[PDB]
Amino acid sequence: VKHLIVLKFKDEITEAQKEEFFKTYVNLVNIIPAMKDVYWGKDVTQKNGYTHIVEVTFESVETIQDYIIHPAHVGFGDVYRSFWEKLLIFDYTPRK
Amino acid sequence: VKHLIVLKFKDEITEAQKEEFFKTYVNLVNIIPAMKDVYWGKDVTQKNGYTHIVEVTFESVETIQDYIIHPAHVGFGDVYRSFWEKLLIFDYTPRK
Ligand SMILES: CCCCCc1cc(O)cc(O)c1C(=O)O
Ligand SMILES: CCCCCc1cc(O)cc(O)c1C(=O)O
Repeated sequence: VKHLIVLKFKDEITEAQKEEFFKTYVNLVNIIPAMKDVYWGKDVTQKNGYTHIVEVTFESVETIQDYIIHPAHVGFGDVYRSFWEKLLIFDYTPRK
Repeated sequence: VKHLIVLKFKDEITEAQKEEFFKTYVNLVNIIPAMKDVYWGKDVTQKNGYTHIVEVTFESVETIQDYIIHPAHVGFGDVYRSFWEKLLIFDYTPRK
């Protein structure tokens, strides 16, 4: 199952801060059992004002809750939630 | 590079139609050289009213244009564009 985050940063957040934000988020994989993998990226096309995408892999929808209530994720939010202006969350199983 | 589509269908579109829509879109990989891979899925969490996600792989941002102007993609849009109510498009390179 993929946990997909689409976000916009507040205008005051700097590039260095954004880098630190994603570095810290990626490193949660090592701390949170339920998180299997993380990739992120910045939209280059600007067709739509979301700018960044994060893809997180889980074994199942069930274990997403394990991540949600994990002190490390709660802690990540407690430190960084002032960074984002808007976000969208999706959970789905990629298929053909 | 990943070409990410987030969409909502119009209310009148049926499940069978949605299945046919994605089946046809997935099969474009065989027709359009620039398209390397496609996955799609339906959001189960409904936390946000986008419902579906499509992930398309390209070799580079440059070749996304090759896809955009390809008669098969233009043709796909010509047949199915009345199906969607809203969509968002992002192009990014997944990284850590
Ligand atoms: C890079 C964004 C990480 C935090 C994203 C987030 C924010 C929030 O306010 C509530 C959530 O359930 C989640 C999530 O499911 O991951
Ligand atoms: C499953 C949605 C396929 C069509 C998505 C689309 C719609 C549109 O109106 C303009 C576009 O440039 C694209 C695209 O880049 O793929």
